[PDB]
Amino acid sequence: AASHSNVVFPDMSGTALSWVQKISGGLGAFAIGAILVLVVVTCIGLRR
Amino acid sequence: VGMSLLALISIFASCYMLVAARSKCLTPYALTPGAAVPWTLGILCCAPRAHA
Repeated sequence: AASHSNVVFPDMSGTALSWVQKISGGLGAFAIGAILVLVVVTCIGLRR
Repeated sequence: VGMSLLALISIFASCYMLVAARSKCLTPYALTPGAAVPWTLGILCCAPRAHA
């Protein structure tokens, strides 16, 4: 029988979740930049 | 209880005194049929969001 406790979920620094972190961070940066663009444009529209 | 009550006094007094500063800075503009100068409005919010 096993000498471990059957824990399978990997670490956040592991290769799989590191790759997922990179991808999610890229998409989040894209969303943040788009939000900033919309905020600037709508504030300029309001200020007129 | 003493420390908490002093903290509440500090925060209420500060927030109230900011409100007083806001009203004093913005008071002359409510006595003329003039513009709100969006440069002032953006930094310093007011009750009229869009009108006047």
